[PDB]
Amino acid sequence: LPRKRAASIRARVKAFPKDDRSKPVALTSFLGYKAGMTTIVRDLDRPGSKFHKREVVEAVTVVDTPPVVVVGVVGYVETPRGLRSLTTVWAEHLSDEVKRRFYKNWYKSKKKAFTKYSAKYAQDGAGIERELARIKKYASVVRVLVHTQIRKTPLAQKKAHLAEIQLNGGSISEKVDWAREHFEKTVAVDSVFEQNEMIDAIAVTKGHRGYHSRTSINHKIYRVGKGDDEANGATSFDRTKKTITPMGGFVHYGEIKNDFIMVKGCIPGNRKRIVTLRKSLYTNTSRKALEEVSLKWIDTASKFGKGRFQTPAEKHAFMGTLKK
Amino acid sequence: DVKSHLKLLEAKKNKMEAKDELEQIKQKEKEKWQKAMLQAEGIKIRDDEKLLRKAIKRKEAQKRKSAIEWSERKRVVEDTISERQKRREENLRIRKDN
Amino acid sequence: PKSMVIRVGQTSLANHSLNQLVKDFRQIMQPHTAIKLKERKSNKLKDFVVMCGPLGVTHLFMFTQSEKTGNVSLKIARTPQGPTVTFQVLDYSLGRDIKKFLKRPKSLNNDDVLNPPLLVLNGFSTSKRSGEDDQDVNVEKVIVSMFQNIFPPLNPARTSLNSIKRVFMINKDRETGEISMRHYFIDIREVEKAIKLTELGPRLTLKLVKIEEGICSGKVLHHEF
RNA sequence: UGGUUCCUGCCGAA
RNA sequence: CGUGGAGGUCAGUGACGAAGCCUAGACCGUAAGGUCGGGUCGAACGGCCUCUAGUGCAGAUCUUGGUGGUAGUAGCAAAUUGAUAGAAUAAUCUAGCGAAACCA
RNA sequence: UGUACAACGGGGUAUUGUAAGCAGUAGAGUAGCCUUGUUGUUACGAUCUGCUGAGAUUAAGCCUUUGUUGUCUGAUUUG
Repeated sequence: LPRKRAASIRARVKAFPKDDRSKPVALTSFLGYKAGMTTIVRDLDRPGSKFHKREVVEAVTVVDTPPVVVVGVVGYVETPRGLRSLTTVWAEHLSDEVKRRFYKNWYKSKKKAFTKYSAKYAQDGAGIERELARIKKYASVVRVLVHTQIRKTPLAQKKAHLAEIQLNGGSISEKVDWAREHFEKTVAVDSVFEQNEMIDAIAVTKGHRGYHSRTSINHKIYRVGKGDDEANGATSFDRTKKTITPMGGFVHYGEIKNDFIMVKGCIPGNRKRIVTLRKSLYTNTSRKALEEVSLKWIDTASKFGKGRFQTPAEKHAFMGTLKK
Repeated sequence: DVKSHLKLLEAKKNKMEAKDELEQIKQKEKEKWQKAMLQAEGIKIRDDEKLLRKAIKRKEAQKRKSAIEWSERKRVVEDTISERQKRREENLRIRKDN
Repeated sequence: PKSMVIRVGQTSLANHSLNQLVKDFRQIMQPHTAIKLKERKSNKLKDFVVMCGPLGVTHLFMFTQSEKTGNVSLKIARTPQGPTVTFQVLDYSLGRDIKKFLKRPKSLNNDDVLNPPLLVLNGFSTSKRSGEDDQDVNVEKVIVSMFQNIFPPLNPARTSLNSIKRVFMINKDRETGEISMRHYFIDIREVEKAIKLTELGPRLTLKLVKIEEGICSGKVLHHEF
């Protein structure tokens, strides 16, 4: 392949997994921001391997997961020339993150982005509800418009990212009504992704050669960590009350007070990068897919140097008191 | 021109060698203070024995390069004119054979 | 009329205190001499600035401390061939210490004071003889030319008097043998005048040492000890 | 060896 | 058919414009060509019957002159009190000057 | 003109390995002083001990900031 640079730093999802209309209406991908890498102790459950029922130490990558919010939908009708959106539907109240995304000079603009669109709910909704019933009627496939809570993130960019997600639940009408309830509300990955899920990662890699869109597939999610948990770094074996945040935090990133996904292996791109987490394009059954992993211990030490503790309470407990 | 700077350099050195040694020391003091003032002021003072000669040597070497190149280009022009005359002679000899 | 600031030597680049002086001199000078994004200087390069610098800069500044004695030195240079002037420091002051000694609302931070500073010579020279040594008078006149020619030349009726913000003064008493460079940010009292001053950055005092060639240690032109 | 200066009509080979 | 000159003739034309030039102006000739309009122009020139010839060109790598591209190119003594300047430290750019080879 | 930005400051994390300076009976010994010692003690004494994981660095591409301080603007283009 000719190595030309990426178009956008938010990499495109060129293909989505297959629509099952017998499952409830649910998302198919997510956009998070990778914090960094650490090392996880767990037990291997692999008969046929000599390392069966044996402690393995594994490199993982953790992506910060702010809860994503839906602000619009887009229905595509089939043409003999390809997919084409007949329209897009927006919600009324959109944040300055998203109105910032449309603008290049937000700091001096009069911020006039979706003003007259807000007059479209000043009415009963007749044009808007006509459009919703149109996307019920036409537009065989449905994509939803989502953006992240980037202010809840140590990113210096206050401008959140918008993306489309193909909605592979059932019933296009129930899909657009589902999105209609889910306008301006939130969706966490706990209703979308789960433990042991084989996911694919779509991300622009590290420029220096580089800065190319890459899709690395078949990565087992190891932890769907909740933001309210203070035992994010804990296990049933590791009974410390500690977070997933490293000692000193993630290097050049900040922290994760939000939800997070800890996934096996490595991933294209660097830290501070927008990464799409897509579920698998097929039902992998490789027994590397079916594995219900069970963690044991989480490294949360410093990568800012050769770390030697996990909690600072452990640090004071070993070092005792100081002169300071 | 560097020729003129070398002329002024030799004129300054002859004026210094003409005068008395105490006047020489005092004029060297005057020239070092005024020269430091003009240099730190911003006037690039360019008067050296070796450097002005080496600038002349570089200019002479460049002109020698130019002479070699132009002489060679004239030789190649004469070569091409001779070869085209040879071509036309051969065409005339073929047409004399026909 | 651009300018440089570098600390020369292992002892200089070893000192974190002298880095503060480097930062503050970078904050004092004009936008044309704003060397900024040259904070990270290298261990490898040692008098390597003279090869790439005079493509686009003049008037280099050197910091050096002797390995034997606990004294650190300023040198003032030209990137074309000229003189250098060697100075010992006196009473090095941290600008953050001037913060904590006296709190003043400073405009070093904002980009509104992205403007060149001005020239005040507090009796640095005497055109009169005043003594038996006229070479000292020549020293005074040459260094006057230095400070008026490091900064951009100001034929004053051409100059726009809107930008005043940075001002700079060199205090020379003849009996002390001491030159002191203290600069202030200006404030305007609009009375048709009256002008306030506030301290901004490093306050110093120097001592004349020697005059060499603009290439450092090239030709020692004047001794003063 | 190469070149060898206006038109039209008529006759016109090897 | 056209050109220079010569004899005769048209008591030919001509400063109220000859000759020459131009003419996205008209006309007559099969053509060689000729006639007129208009514009420019300033001093000579034509038709007819004859005579006479240094009398008709696209070429001859023809002669001479003029002008192209090459090309702002090569390149900077290529021709031009002493020498292309300016900047890069007194070790690439701008500025200035500026070819030839060759060319159904 | 704002959880706004920035210079400081603070806290966190990591690096190096006990800073300067104070005290000593610790110090192989040499003189010195008598109260010639059953550690009698006073001077020099590389070093050692306590103050002391002390002191120094810490983002220049680490993290955070209810603390301080200042800031917010011109040139061009389009129906």
